[PDB]
Amino acid sequence: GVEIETISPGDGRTFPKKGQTCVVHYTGMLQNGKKFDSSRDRNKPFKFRIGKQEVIKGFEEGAAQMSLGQRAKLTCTPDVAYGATGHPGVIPPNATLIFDVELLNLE
Amino acid sequence: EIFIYWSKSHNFKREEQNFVVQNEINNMSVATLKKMLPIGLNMCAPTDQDLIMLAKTRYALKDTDEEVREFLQNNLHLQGKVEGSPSLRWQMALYRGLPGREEDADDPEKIVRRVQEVSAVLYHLEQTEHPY
Amino acid sequence: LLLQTNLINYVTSIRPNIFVGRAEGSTQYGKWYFEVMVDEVVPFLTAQATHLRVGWALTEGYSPYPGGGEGWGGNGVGDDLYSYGFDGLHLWTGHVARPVTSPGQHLLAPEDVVSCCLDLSVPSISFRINGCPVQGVFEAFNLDGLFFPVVSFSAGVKVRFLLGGRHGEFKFLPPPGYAPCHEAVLPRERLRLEPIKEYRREGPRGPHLVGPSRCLSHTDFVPCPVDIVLPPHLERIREKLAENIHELWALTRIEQGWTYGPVRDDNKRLHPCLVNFHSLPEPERNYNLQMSGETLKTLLALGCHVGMADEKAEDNLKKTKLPKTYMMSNGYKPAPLDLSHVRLTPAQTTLVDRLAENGHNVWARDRVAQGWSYSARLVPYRLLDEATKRSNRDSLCQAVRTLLGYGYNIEDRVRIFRAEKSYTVQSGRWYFEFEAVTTGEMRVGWARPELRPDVELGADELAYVFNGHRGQRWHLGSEPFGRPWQSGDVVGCMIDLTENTIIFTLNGEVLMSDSGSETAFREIEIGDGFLPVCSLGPGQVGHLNLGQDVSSLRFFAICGLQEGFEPFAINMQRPVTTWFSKSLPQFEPVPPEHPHYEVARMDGTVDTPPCLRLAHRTWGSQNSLVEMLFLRLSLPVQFTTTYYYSVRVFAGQEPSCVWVGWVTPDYHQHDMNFDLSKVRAVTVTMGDEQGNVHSSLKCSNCYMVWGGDFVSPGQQGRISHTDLVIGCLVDLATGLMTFTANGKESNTFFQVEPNTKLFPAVFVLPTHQNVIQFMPLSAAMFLSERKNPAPQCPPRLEVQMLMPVSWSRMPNHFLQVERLGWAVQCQDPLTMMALHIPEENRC
Repeated sequence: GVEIETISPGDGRTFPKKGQTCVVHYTGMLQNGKKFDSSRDRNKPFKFRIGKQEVIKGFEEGAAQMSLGQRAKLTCTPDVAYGATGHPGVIPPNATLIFDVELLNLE
Repeated sequence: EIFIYWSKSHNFKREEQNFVVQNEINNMSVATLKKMLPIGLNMCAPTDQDLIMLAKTRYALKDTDEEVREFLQNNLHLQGKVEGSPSLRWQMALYRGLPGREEDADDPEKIVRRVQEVSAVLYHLEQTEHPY
Repeated sequence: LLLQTNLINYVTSIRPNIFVGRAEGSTQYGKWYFEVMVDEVVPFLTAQATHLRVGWALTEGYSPYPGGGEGWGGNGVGDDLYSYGFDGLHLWTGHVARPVTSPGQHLLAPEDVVSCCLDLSVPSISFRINGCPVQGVFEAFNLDGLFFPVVSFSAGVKVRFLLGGRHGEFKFLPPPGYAPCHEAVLPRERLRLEPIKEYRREGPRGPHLVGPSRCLSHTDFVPCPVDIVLPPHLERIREKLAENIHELWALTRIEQGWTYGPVRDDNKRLHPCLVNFHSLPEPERNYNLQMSGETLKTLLALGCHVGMADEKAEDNLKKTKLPKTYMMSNGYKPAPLDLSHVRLTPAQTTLVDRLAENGHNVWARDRVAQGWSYSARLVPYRLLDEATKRSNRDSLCQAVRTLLGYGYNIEDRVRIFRAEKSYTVQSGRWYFEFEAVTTGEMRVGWARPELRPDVELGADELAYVFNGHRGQRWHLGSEPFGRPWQSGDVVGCMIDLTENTIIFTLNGEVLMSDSGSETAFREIEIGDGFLPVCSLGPGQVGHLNLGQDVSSLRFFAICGLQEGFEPFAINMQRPVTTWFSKSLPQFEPVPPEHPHYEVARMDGTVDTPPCLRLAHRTWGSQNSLVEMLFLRLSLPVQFTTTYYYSVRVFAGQEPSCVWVGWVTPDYHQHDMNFDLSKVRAVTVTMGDEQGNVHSSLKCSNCYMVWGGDFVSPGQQGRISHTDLVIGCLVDLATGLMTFTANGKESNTFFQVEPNTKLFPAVFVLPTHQNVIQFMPLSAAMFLSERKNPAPQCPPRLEVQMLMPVSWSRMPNHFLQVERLGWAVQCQDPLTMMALHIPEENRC
């Protein structure tokens, strides 16, 4: 269901592997909508790790199919993602999501 | 022209017969020239009122607004009055007069002549209220 | 429903002064090649995704109006139909960015290049990633305009184009048969960057706001000659005319040193025509005969009355003196007549200039039009070149003189500038100072705050101004006052609300009227305070200063400094916003106060739906241009849900009003011009199980059917505004992915469809969608009466008209920004914050 469309700077080899803290300076976007989040404004590029069910698994499956230094535009299916009711007050249901991502992964 | 031409206006103050004298000569040729003479003079003669543009002479001329005589004017020069507020004195008065001051008025004589011109402007405003 | 926000970087673009299009005639090969070189390190700025893309524009983009646009921000390019754009996986037009494939799908990295292969025959455009081809193109688009070199760009980027002329270091070849700037590029000018709609520039002392510029020959790029019975006396005198001009070119030959011999040769520099007009060879006799006749063929279409006038200058014919050094081996002496005295006038020398332009245009006809001389050419004779213009003029200037020696006697809008309302002034004595750079049409004064745009300055009560272009004033029309301007020309402008007076001053002296009245606008009522104002016609410049500092005032030593009149922005720490006038036609609701456009919320009865009926003062009022009327509620399709738009007059009609299958928030709308009838109406109806708009009418043709959110053309025609089509491809161009997109007015021409000649009523039936009814239109916008299948008309609905112009605000700040192909800089950042309506979809 997850489908990547990568702008490919970076090495394109070092995938973020398990037991590792991947750090993405990201920003979201909605399907024919507008923004709802950005690490860029807050100046804390989202230091989290993989396989822990912290983020939704659409973002994790995107995190698996990437590398260091690259740049992708990550579609996100609602049943994979929040969308059966959505994050209330912030996201409605059936939310098909989009994410810009730029990262280093110090493991 | 700042030092002089005001005695002409003082002669124009009294002697309404002189206002008649203007009429025969004009219709021989009424917003007469006689009252309308010093207009450029009133523009440029009171450049160096005081500190060139300061207009403490404004308050002084406010003091002279009683048809005050010459001895009264000399007494009022003996009195003295000025202000240095941070209001619109700054840009118009001080920050254009002292930059404009090629030779700034620094004497009681300058304030004396300034308030004499202020009494002259009081008589001129009396004459202008006569015209309008 | 509500007001969202975020921060956006100030979008910008640039343009070299190069203009290429299509017309029935001269085109200058219509095929040109692009090279550019980038050096940036900023794919992401501080804030957001940095922006760069490239394309073309047909002199109607005007996306520079830096602020808001239809999307979020008044963004760069490929954000309309009159301009295109591209940055790697893209087909930009109208904030529609559907992507394409190419080798190496990566975007505008530094040390990267591109070209642009412009075709116009079957008009199609592609580009080329640095060396590799793009498998996706634009094609099937309009051409009423010249197509520019454009790059839209955001902050912190440096870049350089390369030209071909002098330092175009072309890595890359042109595409097949393409032109890097040889034939005629700035043929009466030079090369320079020229960012479009640049209504301001960074000035030396104060910033030089400017007005628009005339469209530089989108059409009229082709010149034209003048397209016959010669009188017999002209046929007679033609021999004398031919002989005199032959003597004259014998002079210009031998002044170089071109004597006569019967052989043509270069080193001895002969020219074997140097004989009498009759001794010349027979084809060359016909040639000189035809020139001596065709000067008259140019002269006949002038409303003259020709004839041997006097026969008194004929015997007065005196021949000028020429010594034997000008006698030559021919024996045919050049012997021109002496015309020291023969002066016609200053006027009909312009007739000779018209003949010269016709000469250059028949040159175009011979060489370029039918010949198409594939080698080094000329250009449109209206603006081809000053030198050949004057040469071709003075060549024939002597023909009319020689005849008179023979006695043959013969004979798009204004930009407006205002401060905002917060700085409105009510009392006291105030001064500001405008400076006039040009001396064309511009007008300056004080004015009321509610200056409606779309009207000339001073045409109503809301202004009191001076027009020193002509030495006029202006108040509900022109009136005469004061001398006019020349260039430079500091004009001071003053006002005294204590006494209801107006004071213009011109370089340190009070202006006067015909009556000797001291700038008479007397007994001006106070009103709503007052506001300074300026304006500028096309090709007009002049900056000013509001007394933000007193030293910057050029004069201010005459009329106010001793006399109470005050600098306007005296006690501030910041300038005024300086609101200005628009050009784009945004929709706006119906003012109920209108003279001859009046509506009626028709309440639905049992046997009818509700409706909206227009009313017009069918009288001497203005039955003006075709006013496109729009509604309030939008309709984004899901993601489809119709799979098409389809129309029925009273039955199945020309179908396939274009399907799109995305959001595409559309609005119902329609062309309409007044027939001096009531006017066509707007109903709302379910057919039986599907919504059908029904625009009832009686009168005549008024072209209704749906139009998108991005609709903004003024007038000039109900049809022929949409042009942009998908051209996606694959590696072998096998991509069968296309669709005739950009349905700005995906609607019915309608005048050809019914009713050749009659006057019954007429209705139309578009498609809504098909849903679970087992219906209306109103249900599918308010989303609460969605299941509610009846038709309604809530008060949120209010119909619109595009005005041509409204007002808008100047930002208080602007961007910062050049050789070896005219490089360009950008280092400093800038941004703002922005609102945006979702129902309207504009920022």
